Amino acid sequence: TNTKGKRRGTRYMFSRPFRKHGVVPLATYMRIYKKGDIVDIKGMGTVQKGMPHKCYHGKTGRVYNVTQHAVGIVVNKQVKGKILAKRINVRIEHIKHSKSRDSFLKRVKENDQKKKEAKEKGTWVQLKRQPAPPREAHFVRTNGKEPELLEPIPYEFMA
Amino acid sequence: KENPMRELRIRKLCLNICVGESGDRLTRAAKVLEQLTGQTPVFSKARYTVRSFGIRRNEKIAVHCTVRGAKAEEILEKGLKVREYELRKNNFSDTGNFGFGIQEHIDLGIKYDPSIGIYGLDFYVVLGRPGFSIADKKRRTGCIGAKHRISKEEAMRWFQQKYDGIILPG
Amino acid sequence: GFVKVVKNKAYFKRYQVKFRRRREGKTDYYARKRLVIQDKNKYNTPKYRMIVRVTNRDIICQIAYARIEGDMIVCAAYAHELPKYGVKVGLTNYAAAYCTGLLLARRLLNRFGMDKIYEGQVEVTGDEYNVESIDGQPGAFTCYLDAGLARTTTGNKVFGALKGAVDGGLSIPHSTKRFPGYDSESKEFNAEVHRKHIMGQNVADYMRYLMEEDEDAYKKQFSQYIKNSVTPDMMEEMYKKAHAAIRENPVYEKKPKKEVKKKRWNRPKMSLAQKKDRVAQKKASFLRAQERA
Amino acid sequence: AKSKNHTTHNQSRKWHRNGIKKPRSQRYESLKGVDPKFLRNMRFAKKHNKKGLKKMQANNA
Amino acid sequence: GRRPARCYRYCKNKPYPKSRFCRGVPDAKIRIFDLGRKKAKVDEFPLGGHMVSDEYEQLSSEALEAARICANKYMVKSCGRDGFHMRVRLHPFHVIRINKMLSCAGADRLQTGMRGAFGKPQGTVARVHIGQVIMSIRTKLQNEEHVIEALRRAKFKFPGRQKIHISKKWGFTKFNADEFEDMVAKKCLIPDGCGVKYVPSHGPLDKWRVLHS
RNA sequence: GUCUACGGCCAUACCACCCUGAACGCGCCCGAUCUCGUCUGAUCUCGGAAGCUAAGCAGGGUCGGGCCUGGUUAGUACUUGGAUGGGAGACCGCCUGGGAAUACCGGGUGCUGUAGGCUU
RNA sequence: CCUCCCGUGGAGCAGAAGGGCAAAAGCUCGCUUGAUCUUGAUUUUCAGUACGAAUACAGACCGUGAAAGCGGGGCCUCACGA
RNA sequence: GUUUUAUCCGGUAAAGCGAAUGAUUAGAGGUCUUGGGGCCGAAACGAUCUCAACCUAUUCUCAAACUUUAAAUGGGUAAGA
RNA sequence: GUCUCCGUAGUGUAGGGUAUCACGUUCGCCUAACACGCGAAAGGUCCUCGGUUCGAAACCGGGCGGAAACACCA
Ligand SMILES: [Mg+2]
Ligand SMILES: [Mg+2]
Ligand SMILES: [Mg+2]
Ligand SMILES: [Mg+2]
Ligand SMILES: [Mg+2]
Ligand SMILES: [Mg+2]
Ligand SMILES: [Mg+2]
Ligand SMILES: [Mg+2]
Ligand SMILES: [Mg+2]
Ligand SMILES: [Mg+2]
Ligand SMILES: [Mg+2]
Ligand SMILES: [Mg+2]
Repeated sequence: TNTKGKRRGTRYMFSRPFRKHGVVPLATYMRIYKKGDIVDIKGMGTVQKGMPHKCYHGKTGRVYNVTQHAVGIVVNKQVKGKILAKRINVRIEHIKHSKSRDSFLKRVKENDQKKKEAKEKGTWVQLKRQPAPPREAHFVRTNGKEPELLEPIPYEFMA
Repeated sequence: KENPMRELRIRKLCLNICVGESGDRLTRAAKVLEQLTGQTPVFSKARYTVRSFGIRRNEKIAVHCTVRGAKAEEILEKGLKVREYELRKNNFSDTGNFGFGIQEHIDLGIKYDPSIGIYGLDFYVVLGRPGFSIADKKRRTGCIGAKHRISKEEAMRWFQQKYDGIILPG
Repeated sequence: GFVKVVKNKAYFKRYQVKFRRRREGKTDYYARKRLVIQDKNKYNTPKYRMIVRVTNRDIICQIAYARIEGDMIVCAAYAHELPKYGVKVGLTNYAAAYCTGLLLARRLLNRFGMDKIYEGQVEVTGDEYNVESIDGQPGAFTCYLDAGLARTTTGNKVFGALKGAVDGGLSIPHSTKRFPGYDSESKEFNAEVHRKHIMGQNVADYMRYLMEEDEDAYKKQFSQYIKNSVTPDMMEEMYKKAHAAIRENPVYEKKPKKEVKKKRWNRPKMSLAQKKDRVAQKKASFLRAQERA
Repeated sequence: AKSKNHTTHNQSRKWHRNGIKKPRSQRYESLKGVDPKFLRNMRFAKKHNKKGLKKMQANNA
Repeated sequence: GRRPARCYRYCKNKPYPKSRFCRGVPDAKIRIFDLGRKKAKVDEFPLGGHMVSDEYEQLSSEALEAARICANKYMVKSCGRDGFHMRVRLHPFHVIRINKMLSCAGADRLQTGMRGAFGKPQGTVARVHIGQVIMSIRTKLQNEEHVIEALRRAKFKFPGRQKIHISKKWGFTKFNADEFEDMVAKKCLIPDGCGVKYVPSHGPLDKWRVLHS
């Protein structure tokens, strides 16, 4: 009984944030997108051309094609019990770079720097990041102060 | 003591004749305004259609023309001569500009013509200071500021010192 | 007050300000988006625009390309540096706009090292001219005009600056419809009255026209023209040798000034302690005034 | 007469019985959907890669 | 012709206000929410007693009207007509519907049963939560037992369980009775009508110097 | 220490009123022969340089409104998972993790890129 | 009818509603026919079939503007047929 | 059919209405009007008493087709030859 | 209950750009008088509300009523 409209249910999804209507800031147009880099699809509603479908809002894909105003993105979409890599053309207003990829490339560069430096200076260093370890043993000083005694408060109806 | 850039002056005078209907009467009123000002006026259409006044939407109802400068000063002088240099206290708006009405256009300079009616008209002079054009300019427009504005008291004072007139308390 | 206060608390709570330069009335962002944004398949290729801004006493010509952190200006020319050579009075007119556009073009070409090639149209005439890139040589510099909020009717000084630049050798796409020689009736470009405007002959005609009717009006209008004796007969030769000087030396040298004491001409922002003390003093004084009664 | 209209009950279990496999990420994606102007220039570059082979091997050596 | 309140006791549906979608709603049974000397100043009636629901349920507008009438009659009888002020703190904003069936010996007469069963607006009820105040009575400090008895009598007009609580606030204000006097003394509070205006120590000093003057 | 041109983020930048502004500048300002537009040289376009910082503009101020950021609200509301927990129910308590928002009370009131000036 | 001031849009954008929009996408003018000729790719429903609708390109021929550009119908979500 | 570490996405629960849009209770303070009027005001309501409307600051109660703010659970991507 | 239609001077009725006809009512004639007849006039939020429209009695929705037709097989 649901309609199959392209923008059904996008009332808040494609709406602008509070007090952020009007002219689109130009740094979004000034961003550079190469083939192979990772972008997040958002889909602002001020620009009605090149809009992604509502199923790609919030998804992340890889750029494979660059045109004058849009990019081609390979983004995974789950349909029933299969995931297929859809290719969508999205204008650059509706995308932004992925800071997850940015941080990963930064970490790779920093790890390569550490490898070179540590091979230069001999001593082995850890590069694989570990999960949070159990807390080590330590001493807690009282500083000559008795810890405060806490008791539950009596009940009373307030309002 | 007083900065010369604060001196009041007439910006525009804005003559208006609101003939009820269109046609020959409106054309004659336009001729009246053109002869009075040495300057072509423009026609104003009705915004809405009302049956009480018998006018239709987009029908040319009135005629008007804005006059600036020395010509505005002379025309205001003639109008105040007809008014005998007296104005009511309520003739001045709170934004610092005022106006009045003349019942017959032939008592100020213009002589009667048989092909010309007995049209009355509205004078509405707008006062200003040097620098009010920043609200109207295209690039880097802005407001004039509180001290640079003109009050009703300032307009009445300017009328009294320039046109040595009488402000009736009515 | 019997009308609802429109600018109440909720009005300011929901008010969304425009961009700072839009509020200042300096930038048309609708035109800027179309003017500075490069195609995405051109990547980091710069898009150059020639900004022309005619001021009450100056003309500013700049060449800039947009970046995320702000516009990057590669070359700037001003009408106030014209008195360095040739013309010194009667700036901010069409002839000075041509001169400063030509100076910008020559200076940019000299910085990029393209002077022997792309000499431009040295012999000035009002006719249309478009530089063509020479094969086996670096391509002609291509930029687009940025007129800002100026009304682009026929005879605008921004188009005077554009004509100066394209005669200097910059490849700016344009048409002659906005040059002063264009006749809006016959849709034909004269290209001679345009050269008269470039050489400032309209101003010379105004000078000699005022001389023969009202000498004191001529003095009042061209008061600073009288100083150093700039005359209508020599105006055209002055502009020609100004163009020649521009072509001969377009390089800008900066003026040094460092022996300046650090003096502050603005009141600093008051501190929280000072504001609190001021409030306390005002309260104490008011209570004192009451107890005096 | 009447009957059930729609459900997704048991559908997730059916989906996960053989696993919900992601698309096989494999090197050298196809050039389908790429800008034709860019593709034809890419083809020209690939075609003319042959020349400059002597310079390339001289640099390598 | 009204159904028993047990058919609409519980908050089973989403809130269904009278709006541009729900049209044709009959007017609620309760139209007056404030009774007694409503114009009494703040210091006149220092004692406040609330009646607080212990159940998440729906109270009908007729039930609110009946409880208000009962409490008003007892308060007028005991404390006099000008010795109290009552405020009902529940408004019947939730429309309850009815799927009307024909009460005749026939199902062939286009009864349709459960087909198209969405109902017509029957009435309005107020949704109350645990800990929410239903009625409030402010009066003199010596009428505490009369307030408790009036609220106890009003409890019998409602389905669920209710508690009677003598609040620590001064009257109908939100400020504690012990701090109220010295707050008014130091002019943190300014009386007006039945309420007090809180005057914070920020804003223009003109508002500060119109006070202390 | 500031300004101008072009900006990026787009109120810590806005709004109201008041005070101050050296030098450049930006302006207000003067005029309509030419270019160009008007009912009107008011706007736009053009040619200027007598006067003025009155206004715009810049800086500062306001127990200012707003905005931004904190505290409180509050481990409250709500919530993942659990029980052969309680209760006639309505609902509620506990275990296991997560965890808000008003009112109220503080602090702050643009940062900065490119190019070019002024400031002994 | 004429004038000034305030006015974050509380108007308008053909229609239902929702989103979007202020030197806009609204209003008024000027010039026009990109509502044209073509091949593929893609999104939406989806079985990843079709129709319909839509997005990004590419090749012509044009319109407009000083130009950057924008335009292959209607600001977007419907208005249709082996 | 999992967690962790980064990084986006969202508008439900809650909350809010002295914040927009709708709904809504009661007082308080002001001063214009085709509010009623008002007792002795026609005489310039010589007067100013009340009730309206209006405005201002507050106040009670709400929203599936309201919202500034905004969870838990959740969805995408990345964690290299 | 479902579906359809109607609402206009006092009465019965016609009919997107200042509401018709007939009877009724008022006034003056004719007659000794009434009636008939003759000459004039007045009389209607077009049921209520909202919307489209420059403009609504009309066009479109909601409500007040009124009027028909269905309301079967067990
Ligand atoms: Mg433009
Ligand atoms: Mg069954
Ligand atoms: Mg089935
Ligand atoms: Mg029974
Ligand atoms: Mg239900
Ligand atoms: Mg503040
Ligand atoms: Mg818990
Ligand atoms: Mg094409
Ligand atoms: Mg479109
Ligand atoms: Mg939703
Ligand atoms: Mg809720
Ligand atoms: Mg509200």
